[PDB]
Amino acid sequence: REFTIDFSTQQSYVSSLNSIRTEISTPLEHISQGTTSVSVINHTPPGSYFAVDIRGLDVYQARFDHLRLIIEQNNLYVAGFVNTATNTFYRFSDFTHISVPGVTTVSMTTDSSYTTLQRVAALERSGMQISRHSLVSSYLALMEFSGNTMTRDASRAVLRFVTVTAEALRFRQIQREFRQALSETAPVYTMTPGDVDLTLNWGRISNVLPEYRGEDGVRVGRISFNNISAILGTVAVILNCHECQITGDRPVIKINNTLWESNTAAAFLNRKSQFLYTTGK
Amino acid sequence: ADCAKGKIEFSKYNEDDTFTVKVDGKEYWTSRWNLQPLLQSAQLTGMTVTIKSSTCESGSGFAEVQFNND
Amino acid sequence: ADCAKGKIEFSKYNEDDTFTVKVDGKEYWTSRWNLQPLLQSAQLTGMTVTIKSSTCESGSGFAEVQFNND
Amino acid sequence: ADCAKGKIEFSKYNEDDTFTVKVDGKEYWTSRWNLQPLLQSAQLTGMTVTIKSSTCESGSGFAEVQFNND
Amino acid sequence: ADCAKGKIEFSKYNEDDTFTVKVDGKEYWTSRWNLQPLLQSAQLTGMTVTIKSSTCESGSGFAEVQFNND
Amino acid sequence: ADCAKGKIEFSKYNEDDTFTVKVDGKEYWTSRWNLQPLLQSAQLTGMTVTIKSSTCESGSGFAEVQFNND
Ligand code: NA
Ligand code: NA
Ligand code: NA
Ligand code: NA
Ligand code: NA
Repeated sequence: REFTIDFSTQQSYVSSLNSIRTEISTPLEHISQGTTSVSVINHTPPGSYFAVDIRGLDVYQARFDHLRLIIEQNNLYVAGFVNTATNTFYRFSDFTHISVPGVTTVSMTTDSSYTTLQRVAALERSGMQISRHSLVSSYLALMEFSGNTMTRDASRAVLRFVTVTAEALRFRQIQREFRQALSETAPVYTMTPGDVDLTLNWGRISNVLPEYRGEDGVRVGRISFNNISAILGTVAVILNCHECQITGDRPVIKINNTLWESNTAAAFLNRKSQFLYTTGK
Repeated sequence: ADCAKGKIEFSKYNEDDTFTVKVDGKEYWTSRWNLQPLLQSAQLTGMTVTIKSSTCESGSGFAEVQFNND
Repeated sequence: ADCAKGKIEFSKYNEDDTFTVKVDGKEYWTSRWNLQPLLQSAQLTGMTVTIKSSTCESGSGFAEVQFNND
Repeated sequence: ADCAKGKIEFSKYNEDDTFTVKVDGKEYWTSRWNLQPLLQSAQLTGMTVTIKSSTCESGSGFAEVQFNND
Repeated sequence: ADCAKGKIEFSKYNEDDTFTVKVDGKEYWTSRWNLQPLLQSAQLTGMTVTIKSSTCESGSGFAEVQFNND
Repeated sequence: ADCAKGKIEFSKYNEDDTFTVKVDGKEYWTSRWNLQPLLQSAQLTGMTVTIKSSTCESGSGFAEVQFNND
């Protein structure tokens, strides 16, 4: 499947993300209001991907329209990008299982991880700015990119695009914060530590939310949701956990009417007597 | 003997550094410090604990306890 | 006496290795190291704690505390 | 030898301060104090552990255990 | 003085037996072992910690820290 | 040197009381007692840890480790 993510306006952008979500995921029965929900990605074979045509970087203009992201559908990772003018798919090294028919595939030495991209980009996501202008710059960098090894600028472009596409698809919080940059005032979106943390906890969040049954709160590692609007305002799409599991097999523990990721509670309840701990050096 | 089996109703760190837990309506205390986090963790996670001891009268000491997620 | 009952509003490790918790608007500190992680776990999980001491003036010490779940 | 690999079915703090876990239907005890909370947290989250010991019969002791991500 | 306030960005135990945490873009360390589990638990649960010291210089030691859930 | 940076694939309490983690396909042990619960908490929560040591071959010891939130 191919979808467009149109950055022309906040409306076009959110519309685009919502359309993608509806097609690739199904709302959780217990975390759904109207047509805004936390949805679980529908099962698809590994290797299944959907293409995202980037549009609207120059509001409503058919300009800067040769970039397509290839997104692995089951986990929403950006497997690579396609320059549709040259018909070339630059694929990350960890996505050799993704095959795009009809294009020249350039298998890269660079893997898709943020650890790598941030390193090559010499750009940390925490504090990373994204604006319409830097997405255009990002687009130009990707279109100028050629090679089997990502460059700094191409990595910066991918960090920005993954954030506003795949991460926004996962997190309504990021969709909300980033979309402000698309307004006529063209402010700058600055990725926050909290935004980064969400992205880093997506699998954990994914394993927990399906168990939610209206508890007074949800705690997953550093992430806390105090009510359903916090959940809905933050998370839009989660992995189908039916990277969901880190260790163990118990998704959650309800403690004082708060649904905790069990691993989180286990991680602060595994301390022995403090006096013995500190003195036993 | 199995003094009590159930969820911990409350726990309490005492001034003499022992630790009390109320299980199935009876209070027991233990002077074993490492049982403090073990018992508090059981209480927080809703584990069923089985307090075991030579004697089992409420307000009695114990140093054997089984923990079950259920 | 029951000095304060409620959720831990903040906890604080002090330079003298004591540990302070604020419960129901009052601060109490304890020099019992064992209580540090137990109070933090209680704070993290929203346990209702009851600070017990013969002196309940905010700022005073305690070494007895009950932990209750909802 | 790797005696038992699986989730902890129950854990038990013993009167002699050793700590027992039941894994793959067999009980094993350890006197390693540090393993108590580590085994209990593994237990609470369903973490697979591998009990390693010289003897694998239920009732054997162990001083080595691997916490797996299975 | 409140030196830094924020979630813990990373923590690190150093060969010289100091435990560093990075809070609000600044690194501070403590050699109080009591604070290691407290700080790491704060880190993994996303508590807001307030590093307090008379010494707020970057890379300095601290032994006072407030923990808040947020 | 940064020997390995990644999630803990397994941890193991060793017979000599040291504690081993497998990170990036290599095993590292530490005799630092403070690190045991911390490393297990990192494993439980999938924290990326960075093992730093003067030798990086599997089987090397370490006494320095960073706990990150990725
Ligand atoms: Na739409
Ligand atoms: Na759907
Ligand atoms: Na879990
Ligand atoms: Na007794
Ligand atoms: Na007092």
